[PDB]
Amino acid sequence: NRLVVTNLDKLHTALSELCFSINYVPNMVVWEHTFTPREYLTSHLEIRFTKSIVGMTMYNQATQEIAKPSELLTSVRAYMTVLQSIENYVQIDITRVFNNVLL
Amino acid sequence: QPSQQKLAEKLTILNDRGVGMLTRLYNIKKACGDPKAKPSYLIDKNLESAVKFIVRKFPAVETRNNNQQLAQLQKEKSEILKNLALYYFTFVDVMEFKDHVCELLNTIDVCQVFFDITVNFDLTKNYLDLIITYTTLMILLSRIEERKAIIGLYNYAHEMTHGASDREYPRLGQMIVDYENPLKKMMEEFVPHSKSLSDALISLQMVYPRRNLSADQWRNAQLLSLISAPSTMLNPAQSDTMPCEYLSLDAMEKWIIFGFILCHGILNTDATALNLWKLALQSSSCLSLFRDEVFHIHKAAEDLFVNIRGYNKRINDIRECKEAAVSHAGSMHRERRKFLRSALKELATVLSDQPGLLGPKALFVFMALSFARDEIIWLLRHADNMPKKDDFIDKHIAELIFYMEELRAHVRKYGPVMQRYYVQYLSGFDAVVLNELVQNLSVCPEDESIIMSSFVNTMTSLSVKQVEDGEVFDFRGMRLDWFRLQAYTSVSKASLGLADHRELGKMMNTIIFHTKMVDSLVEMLVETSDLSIFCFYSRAFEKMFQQCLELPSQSRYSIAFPLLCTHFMSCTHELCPEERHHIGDRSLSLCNMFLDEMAKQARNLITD
Amino acid sequence: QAIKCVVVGDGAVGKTCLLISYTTNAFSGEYIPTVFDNYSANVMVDGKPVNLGLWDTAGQEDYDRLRPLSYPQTDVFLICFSLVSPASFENVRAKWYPEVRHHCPNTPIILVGTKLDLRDDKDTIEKLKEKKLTPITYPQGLAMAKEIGAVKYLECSALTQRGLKTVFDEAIRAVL
Amino acid sequence: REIGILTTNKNTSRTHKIIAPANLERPVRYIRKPIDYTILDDIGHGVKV
Amino acid sequence: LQGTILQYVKTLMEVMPKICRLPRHEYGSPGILEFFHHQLKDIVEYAELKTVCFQNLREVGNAILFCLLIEQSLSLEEVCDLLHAAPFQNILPRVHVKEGERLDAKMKRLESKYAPLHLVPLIERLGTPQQIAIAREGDLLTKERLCCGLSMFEVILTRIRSFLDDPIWRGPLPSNGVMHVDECVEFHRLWSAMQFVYCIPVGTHEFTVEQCFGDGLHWAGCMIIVLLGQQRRFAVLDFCYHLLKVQKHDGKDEIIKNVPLKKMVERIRKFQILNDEIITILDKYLKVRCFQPPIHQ
Ligand SMILES: Nc1nc2c(ncn2[C@@H]2O[C@H](COP(=O)(O)OP(=O)(O)NP(=O)(O)O)[C@@H](O)[C@H]2O)c(=O)[nH]1
Ligand SMILES: [Mg+2]
Repeated sequence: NRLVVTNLDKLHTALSELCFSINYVPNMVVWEHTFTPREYLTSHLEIRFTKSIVGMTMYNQATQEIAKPSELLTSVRAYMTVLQSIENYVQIDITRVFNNVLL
Repeated sequence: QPSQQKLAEKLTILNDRGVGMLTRLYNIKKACGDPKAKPSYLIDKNLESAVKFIVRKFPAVETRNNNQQLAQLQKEKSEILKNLALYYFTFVDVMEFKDHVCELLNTIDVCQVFFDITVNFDLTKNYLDLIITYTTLMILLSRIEERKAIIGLYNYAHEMTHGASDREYPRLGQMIVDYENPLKKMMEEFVPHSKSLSDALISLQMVYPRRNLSADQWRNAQLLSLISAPSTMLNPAQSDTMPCEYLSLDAMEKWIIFGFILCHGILNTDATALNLWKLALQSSSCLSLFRDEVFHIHKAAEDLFVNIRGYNKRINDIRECKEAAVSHAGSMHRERRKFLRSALKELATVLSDQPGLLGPKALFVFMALSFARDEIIWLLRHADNMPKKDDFIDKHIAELIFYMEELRAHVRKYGPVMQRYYVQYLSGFDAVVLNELVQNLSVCPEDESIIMSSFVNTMTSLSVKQVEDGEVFDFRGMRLDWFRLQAYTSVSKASLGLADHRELGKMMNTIIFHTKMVDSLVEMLVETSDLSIFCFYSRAFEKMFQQCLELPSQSRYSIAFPLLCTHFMSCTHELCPEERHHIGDRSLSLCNMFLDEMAKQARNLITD
Repeated sequence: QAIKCVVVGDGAVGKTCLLISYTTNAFSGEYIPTVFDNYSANVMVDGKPVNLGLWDTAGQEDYDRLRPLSYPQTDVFLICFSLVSPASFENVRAKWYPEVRHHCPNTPIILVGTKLDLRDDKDTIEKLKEKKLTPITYPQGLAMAKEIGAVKYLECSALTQRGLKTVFDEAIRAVL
Repeated sequence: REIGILTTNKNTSRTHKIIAPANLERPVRYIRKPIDYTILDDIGHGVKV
Repeated sequence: LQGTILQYVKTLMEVMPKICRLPRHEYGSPGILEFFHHQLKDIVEYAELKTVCFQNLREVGNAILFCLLIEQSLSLEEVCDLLHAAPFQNILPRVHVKEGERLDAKMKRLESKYAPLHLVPLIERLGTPQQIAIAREGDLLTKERLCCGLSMFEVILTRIRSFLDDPIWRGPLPSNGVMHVDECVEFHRLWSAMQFVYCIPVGTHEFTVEQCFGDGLHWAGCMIIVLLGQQRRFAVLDFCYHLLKVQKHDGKDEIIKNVPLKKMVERIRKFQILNDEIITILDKYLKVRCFQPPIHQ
């Protein structure tokens, strides 16, 4: 039934609503300054994606422990799949984001 | 010399001057409110003795005997003159403005002008607006608690350096010592002006009571619904009192309360004014003098009227009105906002589906914008002030603002269709109707005739071919000429009385509105949905944004807040150029912060 | 300026047909029963512009509970009965008139006969005779209207639109 | 070529987060002037006195 | 669409009310449900709607979803492949630059370091002409791909719109000269009727639409509405949305024809959210008339 709400759908609904607001205006002018909101999201996504990748390696120098490459690759693929789903909402290009972060 | 009075030019110029003076006084009060931007000469302890001596006797000036209580101020007179010239001259300009208004009001009284909002909307609106601007300016001046120190200190330094006091100082000092409770003196000063002001206020009985209906009446009459009757949506919405449809209800309350306070003599005699006065009191508990400045109405009115001999009934009436307002005003406005949210949503969606309907139904868009703006302003000023207790917090204002922006965008994008629709209207219908009306007049002078003939000829020349070519029109001449015609015909001993030709005035008002829409779309949008007040209520502005982000449902309408920051530059006046950079910088910061927060929330959901 | 009118009566008495004939100037021969509907027309009567809001109730027994919603905050009451149906005529005496009296006791009532065009039809007088029924005549309505104490009594025919305008114009006059 | 038959271009472009004008809005100094009633005469059917 | 679905909509449109007017708020949420059940009682009693028409809509809706998902996966694999070809194409990242050195010098040094990896000039300086031509063609094919400013979902939507050509989808021209308000001669009207019937709470012994068809049915309906330019009208004119608005305004609960009123409105709200999300996605992937004024007699 649809009356039961999980965490995934709740986050999905909130994200879709926020993305629609961001994409409502392509550009705006304030005191002769042009603002592009989607660039704010794009930059934040790049930083967060890079931070998460460096974080899920789970490297502790004290115990000499690191994540296995296969698990990291699976997590990266899941992250990329989610980001592509975001592209279904907003007009931003994601392939470039992958190129910069991964390179 | 009734024709040479030039009331139209005087009214429109003084109104702008009063707004500029109000901005200057507000800046002065704000600067001197905090002990960081006020003049360094008032915070120094060594100079405290001189300030106290001058405060003890502000208008009286004595310099030839220092008495050992002022030697400190002797050595820094030159810097005083160089640094306090701005404030002294600003007050001087206020005195000049005060003198000019008094002369104009006296000229109106002797001329025995005819005032009626429905007949001559422009003249009555300008007259009332000017009076409120004058009253607000004096009230704001009576608040700055240092006006005496600046004037006394500056002149004393001027006397020491030059040996003679300022020429215009004594008049300013006399008024300052006369205006300690400005409303008390204004009531006595406005007695000769009671007749004209009272008539104008009573003329609002045909507009104000029907514009203050609860949401239930709006739902009963299906206000602002294009879909309710489908067979007549193509028909153009119109009314005889077209200008009054989108008038600011807050302005009406300010006009009513201030006008009857000054014209309290007529309250006992007339009952229509008393009932209108009662309704205004019930509608609101605090009123907005300029930007954040606010005036409570029940305590001030009670204090003024307690001294009166037999006004006990008025004192009581204020009490019940206060009780009713504090008990029901919040609920009434909450219901109004609830209805408006759906109405704007329906109107915006329909217009988007059929953009061509904007022309015929442009009045509905402006009416909706005005109502939404009034509710936002009312909530914003009451929420911060009036702690009674929750009930003055709304979590759905984002939708109202977003749909206001959507309507503004639609008008901007679909301007040409509105221009084409109304240029055809003026050339085909209004021109013929006006011509047959003028030709059916008993007699007219040359001054009045040269204006009517010019209006008909300008309307006939207009063609649709000039719209698609990008031509830009200029109908300011017609509006000013009509305003002059109203003044000429509204006075007594006039050949062509406007009172006997009321239908003519209504027809011209509708035509003026058509010209305003055709040529002044931007001016209409700003004056209908002005929301620059948010720049001076940042705390509430940020809190509402935070609440909107927290609630997922309203997150769709979080882009309204950055859009509102674009309006922050509409409150600037050419007279006060210093304020422009600070307000302009504040707009850039808030916009960046909102976008950053929205991105932060988005990436947080991405991680989860 | 705005007058609220609600029309009540037995089923198949031509109520919605009368309102449709007044607003769109068209006739429909089909029978589609109505739980509730709203029809609006703008009219110039007695030199005062009046905007008329018209409310349509149901004549079916099952919708009785959903009918009282229309009654509150009203100005005039319209009762319509078919001239070729004695059953509807007697219902005014024992059902439709007593009901408007309970909910709104001080509101005027205008009684309107319907299907005048079918009244003179021998073809219609004949089948009703096989049922042992006879059509209503003009004086009978006068007595009933005087008895129910209505402001006025009239007759109408949507097909011929002979008395359609008078019913609404007279209804505006009763409220004034 | 086969997948290309059903393919269309993307209207995607890059712009900086904040863009400023070539010339900024410099402040304008304030000059005190008296009230003048002979400024609206040149527009419309004005009267010269 | 041109076959079984077209026949079903044609039959269904004939059992829909000719004129439907959204009740006024005075009637209240309980009374407004009774009006809709009587007005649309033919659709509710219809049995094949939940067996055939829903099935067919699910087929098309699932197909569109498959087209969307496969395109996303193709781009994801394509970008991953291109990432591995950067060293051989002189595609270098943004190296860190600190105080003391400029970007140009660091980039030039980094490019020189990876010069041997670059393939084309190495073959050009020495190598058979056939090798040069093959390497050039291979490099051109690898660098140019379908994630560098190319998509195909738009083309699919356009083709689907072309398939819809029967006048029944749009209906006859409006009498008012602007838009249909009360008439029910448009598809969005029927979709609203469909929304009403499957938003009714089902019994314990029967399954729900989500349990059977999922989101495919909703995707198909929204796509059809969007391609016909009726999304705004659907939002404005909707029996379920109107009932939800009135219920919120008054807040009353009562069993009407064994159909609880509360649980119905939350279901309406949930489907309203899903429809809005689908419409927004379709509109994003998809990226006048002037009236004349009155003339004096
Ligand atoms: N010949 C003729 N038929 C009429 C006339 N008025 C109504 N009818 C027919 O009588 C039938 C009933 O009319 P209708 O308006 O539907 O009745 P109602 O009382 O408004 N219906 P409801 O029971 O839902 O309230 C219809 O078939 C209609 O065509 C009339 O003046 N002449
Ligand atoms: Mg009916």
